[PDB]
Amino acid sequence: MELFQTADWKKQKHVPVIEVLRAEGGVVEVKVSVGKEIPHPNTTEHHIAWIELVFQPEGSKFPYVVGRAEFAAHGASVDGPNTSGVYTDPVAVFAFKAEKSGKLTAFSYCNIHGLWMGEATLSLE
Amino acid sequence: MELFQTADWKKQKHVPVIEVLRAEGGVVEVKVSVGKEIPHPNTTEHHIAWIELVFQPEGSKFPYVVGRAEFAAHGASVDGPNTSGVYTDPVAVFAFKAEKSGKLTAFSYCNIHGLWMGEATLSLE
Amino acid sequence: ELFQTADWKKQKHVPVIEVLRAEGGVVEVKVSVGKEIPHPNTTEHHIAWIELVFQPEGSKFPYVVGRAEFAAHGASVDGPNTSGVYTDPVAVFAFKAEKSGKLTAFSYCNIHGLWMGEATLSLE
Amino acid sequence: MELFQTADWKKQKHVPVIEVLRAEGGVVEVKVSVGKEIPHPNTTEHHIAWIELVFQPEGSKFPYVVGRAEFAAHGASVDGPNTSGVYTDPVAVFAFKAEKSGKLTAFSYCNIHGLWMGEATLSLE
Ligand SMILES: [Fe+3]
Ligand SMILES: [Fe+3]
Ligand SMILES: [Fe+3]
Ligand SMILES: [Fe+3]
Repeated sequence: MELFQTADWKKQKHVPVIEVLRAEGGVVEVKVSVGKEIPHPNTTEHHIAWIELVFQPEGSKFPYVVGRAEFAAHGASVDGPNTSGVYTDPVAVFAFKAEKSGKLTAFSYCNIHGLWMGEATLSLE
Repeated sequence: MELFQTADWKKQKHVPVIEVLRAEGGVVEVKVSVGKEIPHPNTTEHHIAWIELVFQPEGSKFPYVVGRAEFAAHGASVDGPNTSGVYTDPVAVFAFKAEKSGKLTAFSYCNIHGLWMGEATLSLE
Repeated sequence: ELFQTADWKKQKHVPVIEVLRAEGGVVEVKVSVGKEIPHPNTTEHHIAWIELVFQPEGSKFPYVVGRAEFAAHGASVDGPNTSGVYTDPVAVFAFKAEKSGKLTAFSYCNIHGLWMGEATLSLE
Repeated sequence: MELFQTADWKKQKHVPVIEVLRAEGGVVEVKVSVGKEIPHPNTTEHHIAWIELVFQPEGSKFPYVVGRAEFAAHGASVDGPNTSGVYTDPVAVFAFKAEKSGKLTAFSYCNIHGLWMGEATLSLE
């Protein structure tokens, strides 16, 4: 009974996609988004709420949470749902220092379609 | 008396700095960071824990939280403080649909130096 | 100012701070929005979070104690207000304090902006 | 494997413990804590950062996040680690409405001992 669903991100729009933008000299930038190939809805009633990034350096006994991004605006206003003109898209950039290569894991949440995860390898050298 | 401290970011390394990077297809990309000009420490004992971004479109009576970024790694491990080699930089990028100009406000928190605020204008026309 | 501190005629948004206990520095604080008169909780209108800050009397800086997010507002694949799961905007923060001082709570309504409440923590 | 470690909370104090305080007239209150019977340390260098509660109603294909509590103070101050006098206990109370019984899952995080989970049944009637 696994809560964190996984799939091919080219076929399933809910999967968080991890992209290593740079990993030069211990300086790391990692972009994570939901709906890269197929866009996910972002309305007052249906949206991605957050992405969390976890990094486990090779040989490390435990993983470390790198950070978490909340996407809080989804068009709600006093004029009703989907009227504010403000919608936060589910994409986040995490910049961090690291001394070793390791494993990246991302988790994301859709308010109606449950929890999701994805993985990538971080190579420094 | 205010909880939220403000200052010249050229002199003070705590003020969150707001940078509007791009605006295409109805989406705006806003980078927020602490320590852009003068790096704030990131140790187990002393670090920026999060940044939160708020946007109030012109003509809107209320502001909207766009999002929040937590910076969760600060070097802690079973081997002691500042030993994990993983340190999350206090920088975030928020992408959000916006249709109007208005005011951006960013809040940030240092675990020992209290709460901070920065402001900028989003100009769409 | 972004942080509103006074309620309207019919709608209460100001976070209410209650010190449940405080013996020997072992402290429990309940923060709520709309405990007497409920604030709406729908997909379209809800309190999203409460954050509690504490500044001990001698401290130059305040500390965040904690933050509670209220994440369920009834949305499901069957549509809004069909999940039957709705998180009330109430939190209990338990913490150690060695000194008296000032409590500040912040909260956010997704359509009614940002709010601030204040109370004193007295240990003796 | 899985990033979320589990165990008998009586033997492993990292495991989040779910206590259903009430579950009567649609009205549910649930206490979740780490270190219920055996306290987990709370120091600047080593502490529980957050707990997240998840609920999946019987017959619901997807789980829902009920809420998330962050425990942000760990004694840090301008005078050094473990000097502030302010430490947030990793205990949270989630009050929520439910229409059906189901499965509660809690997630928690220790800054040095990785990610943890616990489970409990919610019976309404
Ligand atoms: Fe979805
Ligand atoms: Fe600082
Ligand atoms: Fe409201
Ligand atoms: Fe631990």
